Amino acid sequence: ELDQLRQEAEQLKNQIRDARKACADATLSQITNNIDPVGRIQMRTRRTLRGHLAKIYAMHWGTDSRLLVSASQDGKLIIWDSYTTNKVHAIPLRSSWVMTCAYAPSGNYVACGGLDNICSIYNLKTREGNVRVSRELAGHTGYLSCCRFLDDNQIVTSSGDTTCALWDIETGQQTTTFTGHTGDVMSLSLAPDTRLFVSGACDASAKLWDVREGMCRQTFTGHESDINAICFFPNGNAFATGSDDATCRLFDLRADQELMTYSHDNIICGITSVSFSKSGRLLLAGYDDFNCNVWDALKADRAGVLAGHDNRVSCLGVTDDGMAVATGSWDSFLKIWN
Amino acid sequence: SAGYTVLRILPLVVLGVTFVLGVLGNGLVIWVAGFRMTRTVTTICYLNLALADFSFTATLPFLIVSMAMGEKWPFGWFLCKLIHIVVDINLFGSVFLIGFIALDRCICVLHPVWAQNHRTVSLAMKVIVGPWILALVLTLPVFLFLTTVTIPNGDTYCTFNFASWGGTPEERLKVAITMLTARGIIRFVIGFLLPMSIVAICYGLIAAKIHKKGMIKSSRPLRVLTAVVASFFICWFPFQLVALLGTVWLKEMLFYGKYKIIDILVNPTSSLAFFNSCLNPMLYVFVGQDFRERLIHSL
Amino acid sequence: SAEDKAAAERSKMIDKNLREDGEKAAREVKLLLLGAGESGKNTIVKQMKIIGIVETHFTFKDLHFKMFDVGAQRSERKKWIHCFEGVTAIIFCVALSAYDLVLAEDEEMNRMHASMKLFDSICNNKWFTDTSIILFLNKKDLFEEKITHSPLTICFPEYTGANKYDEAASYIQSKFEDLNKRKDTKEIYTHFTCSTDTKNVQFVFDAVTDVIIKNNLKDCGLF
Amino acid sequence: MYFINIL
Amino acid sequence: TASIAQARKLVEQLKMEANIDRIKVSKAAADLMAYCEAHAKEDPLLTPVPASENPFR
Repeated sequence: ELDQLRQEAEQLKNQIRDARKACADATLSQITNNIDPVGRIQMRTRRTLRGHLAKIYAMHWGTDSRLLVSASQDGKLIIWDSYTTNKVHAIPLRSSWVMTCAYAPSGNYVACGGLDNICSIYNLKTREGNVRVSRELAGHTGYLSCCRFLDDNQIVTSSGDTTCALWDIETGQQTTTFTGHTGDVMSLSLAPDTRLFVSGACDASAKLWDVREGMCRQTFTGHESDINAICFFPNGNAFATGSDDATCRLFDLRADQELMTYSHDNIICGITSVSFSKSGRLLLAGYDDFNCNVWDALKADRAGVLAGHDNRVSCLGVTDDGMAVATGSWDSFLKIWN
Repeated sequence: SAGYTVLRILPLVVLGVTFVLGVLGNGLVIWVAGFRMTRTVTTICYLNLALADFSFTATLPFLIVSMAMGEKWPFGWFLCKLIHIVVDINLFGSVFLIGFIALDRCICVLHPVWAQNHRTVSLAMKVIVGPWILALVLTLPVFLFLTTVTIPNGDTYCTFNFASWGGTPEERLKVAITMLTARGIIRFVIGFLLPMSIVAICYGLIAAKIHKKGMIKSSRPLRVLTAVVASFFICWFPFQLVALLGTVWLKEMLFYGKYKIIDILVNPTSSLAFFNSCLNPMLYVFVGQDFRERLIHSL
Repeated sequence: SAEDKAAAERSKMIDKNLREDGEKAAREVKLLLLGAGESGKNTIVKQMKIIGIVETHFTFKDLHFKMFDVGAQRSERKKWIHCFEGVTAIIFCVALSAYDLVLAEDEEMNRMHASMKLFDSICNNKWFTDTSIILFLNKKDLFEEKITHSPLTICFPEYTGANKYDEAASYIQSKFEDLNKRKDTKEIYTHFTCSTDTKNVQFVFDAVTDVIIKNNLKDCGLF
Repeated sequence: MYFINIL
Repeated sequence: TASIAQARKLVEQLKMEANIDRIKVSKAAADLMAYCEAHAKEDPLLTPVPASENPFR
C-alpha cells in the first residue's frame, strides 16, 4: 500500500499547510512597526575567561548565574566562576572528543557527551575527595550533540542516531526514546517548566516532544539546511532555531508557524548557537563569522555585533537573570558580555 | 674631505631610519604575538627578540645624538650608564636569541621527536633566561668599569676610567689595556664566533636535511634561509672584524696613533649592525604567514 | 579576605595543573582513520597495537601516537569532522582487492569508487587543507592473486595498462594522488600493508616525522 | 659588543 | 514488511499532529509583545545597567 500511503501522507501534509495558511493573518514584523526599536545594544567584554588549550564546543549557564561550565576538546571540563574569573573545578575526561556540556539547575551534577557515546555525570561536591564520575550513560549509537539537565535525576540527551533519549541518573537506563527525526539531532532546549522540549535536527525540521508521554506534539519545517542551534523563548510558548544558511527562524508553539526570519544579506555563514535574553527581546545568535550578532526578536534588525572572538563562535548562553552573556568560540576563550 | 663628510653624515640617517623602523616593527610584533597570539616556544622566542630590539631602538636616539655632535655626551653620568647598559644588554641578548632560535630550529628539524616531546613553555623561559644572564655576566665590566669622564677642555665623554682602580697611572693604563683586550676577545668569541658558527651550522643542517628528504617544493624556504644567513654575516662580520683589529692594535693606537681608519670605520659598521637589529623581526617574525594573517586581522 | 584567597589559590592550582596536562596532550601525535566497507582498519590497528570512537594510543621510537578510529560513527560526517581539525596526519585505508567488490548497502556501487569519493571529500575538506594524509593500501597479498583472475578495467574503463601486480598497484596509487586538489601544501604518503613486523609501524613514524618537520618549519616562517 | 672609544 | 510498518508510523503521527488546535497568529504573536514589554525593565540586556548594580563592573 505504498501508493495509497504516499497519497495519505501527502494529503495530511497539504492539510497542515492549508490549515496553517488560513490561520496566518499577518507577520509579527508587520504588527511590530509601532513598537520602539531597542536601539544599539553595545555589549562589552567585562570578563575574559582563559585557560583552555583547545577548541571550546559548548557552555551552559547555571541558575546561580555565577558558575558556568565549559567543554573543550582538550579533555578537560572547567567549572568557571565568572564573578571572580576563577576555575572552581577542573574535571578530566576519559575521551577528549566532547562537543556538549550541561549544568544541573540545582548545581549538583554536570554532563558532557560527545563522540564516545558516553554522557558522563560528575558530582560537584564529592566531599570524599576530588570530582569523580557518578554515572556513564551508554545507550546511543551516535555523537551526543547536546544534553540538558531536566531535574537532579532526569536528563535528556540528543545524539547523532536521529533519536532523542531521556535518562535516569540513578538507574542509568533510557526512560523513554524520542524518534521521528530524519536527520541527526544537533541541539535541544528545555522549557522553564521542563514539561516540553524541542530538538533541532539536520533534516531542517524542528520537533516538539513531551517529557512524560514521549509523544511528539508538533513538527516545524521552515529551514533548508542543518539546524545547529535552538532555544526556547523565556515564556516557553516560542523558540528560535539556527541554521547553516545564516537564517534564524522564530517558531511559535501556539501559532504552529514560522513567525519571522532573522536573516541579512551581509551574513552568509552558518549559525551554531542561539540564545534568548531575559525578556526575549534580544535574540543572540552565534555565527561562523568570528562574531556574535544580537538581533531584535520583533523588528528583524541587528542590534549589535559581539566582535571579540578570534575563531568561530561555537557556544552561546544567557544567564537566567539576564545579568550577563557568555560567548565561547574555537579560539579557546570565553567572553562575558554585559 | 667631501667623501669623509658624506661618510660621516650617512650613519646619522642610517641610525634614524633604523630607530623608526625598529620601533614600528618591534611594537607591532609585540602587540600581535604577545597579546593577540597564543604563547608557543617560537612565539616566546620571537617575543624576547622583539622586546630586546625594541629596548635597543628606544635607546638608539641617544647614540644618534652622540654621533651627531662628535661623540660628546651632554647628558648625565647616570643616564649614559643606563643607556650603555641597555645598549650592550640588548645587543648581546639579540645575538644570543638569534643563536638560540637557530639552535631550536636545528633541534626541531634534525630531531623532531625531541622537539615534540621536550619543548614546553616553562622550559622555554627557563632556557631563554640563560642568554639573558650570560648577557648580564658579560656586561658586568660594563656595569662597574664604565663612568663618564670630562676632559680638561670642558667637554664630557662617558668612556672607561681607571683612576680609582689604579693607584699610579702606569698600572691603571696596564689594567685598562688588558681589560680592553679581554673584552674584545670575549666579544669576538662569544658575541660573534659562537653564534655565527651556530647560525651557519644550524641553518646549514636544516637546508642539508630537507634537500635529502626531498622537501624542496618551493624556493621560499631556501630564499629565506640564505637571506637571513647572508644578512647576518654581511652585517656582523665587518663590525666584529673592525673591533678585533682595534683591540689587537689598541696599544699602538694609544701609544703612537699609527692607525686612524679603524676609528672612522667604526661608525658605518655600528650603523650596519644596528640596521641588522632593526631588520631581525622582518626576517624572523614577518616571514611566517600566521603572523601576517593575525596582523591583518588585528586591523 | 580569607575566602577569596582560598578560591584564588585553588584557581592557581587548577591553572598550574592544566599546564602539565596540556603539555602531555600536545606532545602526542594525533591520527585519524577512515575508510568504509571493510577497508582494513581493524588489520591496520593490529600492527601498532603496542598499548563510537576508539583511542588506540601507542608509543614508537620514544614518540607517543594517538589513534582515533571513527568507523563506528554512521551519522553525517560533516557535523563532527571539524572536531579533528589540527591532527598531525590522517591515516586513510584503501583495500586493493576492492576494485571489483560492491558495497553491501547498494548492489550497483563499486567499493573502490566509494572509497575514492570518501578520499575526495577529505582532500577537498575545508578542515584538512594543510593536514597530510597517510594513505595505506591494504590486502596487497590477496590483491595479486585476484588481479590476474579479474581484470582491473572493470573499475576504471579508461585504463589499458598491464595485468601485473606492480602495474596495477602503481596505477591505483597514482589515481588516488591525482584525485587530490590541494597540491603544494599537503603530501599524501602512500604505503602497502606488509605482514612483516615493524614495517607499517615504521612508515607511520617516518611519515609523521616529515609532517612534524613541515609543521615546525611552517610555524618558524620557513614555509 | 658596542664599541667604546678610549681617551 | 518492515517498510510498510515504518511508513505507517509517519502517517499516524501526521494525523495525530493534525488533531491539535491552531491558535490564531494575530493574538499568539500579540502575547509575545506583552511579555517582552512587561519584562523589558527587568531585563538587564535591553536597558543598560550601571556598573555599581551589576557584579561584572
